[PDB]
Amino acid sequence: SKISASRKLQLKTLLLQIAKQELEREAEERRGEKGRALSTRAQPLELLGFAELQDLARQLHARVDKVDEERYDIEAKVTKNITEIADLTQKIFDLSADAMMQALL
Amino acid sequence: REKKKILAERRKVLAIDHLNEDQLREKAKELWQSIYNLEAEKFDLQEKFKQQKYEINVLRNRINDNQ
Amino acid sequence: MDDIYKAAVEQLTEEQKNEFKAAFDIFVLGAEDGSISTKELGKVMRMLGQNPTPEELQEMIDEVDEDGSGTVDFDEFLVMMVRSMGKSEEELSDLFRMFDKNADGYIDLEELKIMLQATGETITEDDIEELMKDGDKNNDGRIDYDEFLEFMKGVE
Ligand SMILES: [Ca+2]
Ligand SMILES: [Ca+2]
Ligand SMILES: [Ca+2]
Repeated sequence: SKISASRKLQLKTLLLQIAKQELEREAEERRGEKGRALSTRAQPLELLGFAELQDLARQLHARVDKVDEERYDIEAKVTKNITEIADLTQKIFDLSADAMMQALL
Repeated sequence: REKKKILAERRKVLAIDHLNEDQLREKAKELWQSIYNLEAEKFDLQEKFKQQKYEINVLRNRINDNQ
Repeated sequence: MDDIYKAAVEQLTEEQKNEFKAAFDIFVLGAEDGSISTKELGKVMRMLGQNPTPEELQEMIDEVDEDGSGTVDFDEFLVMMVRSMGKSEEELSDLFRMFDKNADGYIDLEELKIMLQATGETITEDDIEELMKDGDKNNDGRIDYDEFLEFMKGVE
């Protein structure tokens, strides 16, 4: 080999060493992406007039029934993906020293 | 005039259209908390959906090449 | 999983290679070719609180027999020693996506070179060469998911 296997192993270890860091960096990006997507989709509450304060609480109640349906539809898509992933993965799978050194020396 | 439509919209009336202004204060709060928590579940369910399309595509490449 | 043992063999302290050579010279006391056959590996195994069969004995000789002479010499003995001194597949899959930047499902040479430069260590023309032809075990200029698993065996 053109290089030592000790360097070859040292380079492989540094490749995963940063690939992990890019993954945690990716999680921090996704954490910020979520908070931004939540300040847009869930504009926080702030106050009212006892009469026309209610028609917003009525509007919130109708929102929950729609949000959870949108949450169900994307969930059932993730659920069907789990079925295919496990199905696809099923298809492809088919295709002592220290105790001696002391008892010697 | 639908039977299941009239009954659906009544869920608001039975839960909101009847009581206090001081309870409506601390009831409209928990109604937003439920949306925010469901909007958070929807974000994470969307993100997992993106990763599965990559997971599935990589599998479609492996199943083909290994044949 | 092979060239991870030669690295451990290369980084053996010359004070460790001395103890192994000393224990190896007791091992082979009374062997014609001065090497560990089945008699030598037999005695020290049954007297080590074990009792392997004559067939099962050879598969430990042949596991590190890069000579084929049915006898573990000292250099093969060091590999035999380091074999008894990694990364989960589920975790290596999550990292396989970080290499595949264009998200096509393979690791071409350009994606490997970008990761190598991002290591901060000085990369050479020969580091890039040997690494790619080590991972790409059918010479298609890319490393599919199944090879990347074989590529990262036991890597910390
Ligand atoms: Ca030999
Ligand atoms: Ca790629
Ligand atoms: Ca390949």
